[PDB]
Amino acid sequence: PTHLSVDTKFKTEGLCVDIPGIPKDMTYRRLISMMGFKMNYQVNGYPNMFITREEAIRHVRAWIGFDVEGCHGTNLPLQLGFSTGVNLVAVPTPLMYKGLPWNVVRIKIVQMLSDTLKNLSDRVVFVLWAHGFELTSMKYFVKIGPERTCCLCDRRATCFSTASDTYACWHHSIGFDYVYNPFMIDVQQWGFTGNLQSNHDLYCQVHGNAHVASCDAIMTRCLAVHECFVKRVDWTIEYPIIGDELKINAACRKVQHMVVKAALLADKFPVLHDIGNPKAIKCVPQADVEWKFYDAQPCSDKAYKIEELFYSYHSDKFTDGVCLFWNCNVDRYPANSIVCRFDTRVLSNLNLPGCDGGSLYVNKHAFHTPAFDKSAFVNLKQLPFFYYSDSPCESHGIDYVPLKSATCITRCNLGGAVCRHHANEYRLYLDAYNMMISAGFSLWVYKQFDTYNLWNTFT
Ligand SMILES: CN(C)c1ccc(CNn2cnnc2)cc1
Ligand SMILES: [Zn+2]
Ligand SMILES: [Zn+2]
Ligand SMILES: [Zn+2]
Repeated sequence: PTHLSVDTKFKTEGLCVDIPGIPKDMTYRRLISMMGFKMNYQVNGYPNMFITREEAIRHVRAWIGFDVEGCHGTNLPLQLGFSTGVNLVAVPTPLMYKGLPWNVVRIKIVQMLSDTLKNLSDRVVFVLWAHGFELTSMKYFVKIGPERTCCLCDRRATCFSTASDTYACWHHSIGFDYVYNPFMIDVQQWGFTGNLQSNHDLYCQVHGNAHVASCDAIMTRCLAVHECFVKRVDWTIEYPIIGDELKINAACRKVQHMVVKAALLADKFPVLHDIGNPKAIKCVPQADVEWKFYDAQPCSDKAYKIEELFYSYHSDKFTDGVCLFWNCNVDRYPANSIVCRFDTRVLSNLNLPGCDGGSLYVNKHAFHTPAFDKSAFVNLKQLPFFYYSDSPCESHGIDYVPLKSATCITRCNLGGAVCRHHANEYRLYLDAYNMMISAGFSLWVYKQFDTYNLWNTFT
């Protein structure tokens, strides 16, 4: 049991307003045939256009919400809406395009999907709240057949061109007119009462209903993300490497060690309360401090309330020493904190739009993160960049230009001239730091933090 059986039943009640008289008894096999597609008894990697919820979750980067609204059914124009915010009008003869025939609409669909997905996924998954017109419009821009490879590379084929009779992936599809072997899932099969807007609005106030197809496409994908990543969580699902995952993760570990080590040296806290991941390890193993751990899994719905994490009777005195919240999202951080908080607004191939202002951050595992909120940090300040090292000044073992920097906190810089080793380490640390920041992470610290206190740790 890996793929969705074509003989599985499909509930058709949501389809009967656009398609009156539709049989109540229906399989995916008969639905696909009714959509104008012929599977021809083929064992060539594409057993069904539709996929399971488990397969959709594994391919969350490929999700594109899709909706079709009747403008006036082969006689009338159709408004095609996508979760990218695009609306196209197809004439049978928040971006809103005027009515055009299918032969040009399909070229725009291929360009839009290719630009959106080339750096995210090897496929497209159309996320539907199926009412009928969207299923019957697929024959006008989709072609199916055996699984194929790109004509210019080793990636799987996602597009087809009638002009050249060739196949291409999302990276090599310029000028292609058909979406090839797309996947789809109908959210209405999951068991819901009431319409799309009433189910979506139970969990999200950020997406409105301006009565255009793209608004429904956006709400559909949002509801699907809430169901699969907010109310249900699975950290055992692995996602492929598509960008700077390894560098970002290594940079995060370097920055955490640096910041925590310097905070402990500068203010000499007798105790550190490490709140977050139940699998956390001491990020500064040689620090003198009393290290105490408190378990909290990553919150995927609303940020934790500091009153619930800390109160209801542990050192109990979280006010003693310092609190470390490394990706532990809370409503309001205490004044004595060191914080790393992911900024959900960041634009990247790792960060996908999420539910109710939140974002789905996908880096090895998928983490739905509650919306970034500047008021969470009212008791803290932004942590400034700095590099600290007490390691000996010795090169060992890439040409040089001497480093001059007020933020290189080393014995050599205190003594007037940065050594080659600390200049190389400073530049590598600045690169790791910039990588973590640009990935979306933000760093905050207690207001008394001052790197001027680190210079006397060299005596
Ligand atoms: C912030 N913008 C412009 C952005 C980011 C990611 C994606 C891809 N994932 N998606 C979301 N909704 N449909 C597809 C699309 C747009
Ligand atoms: Zn290719
Ligand atoms: Zn929403
Ligand atoms: Zn040095």
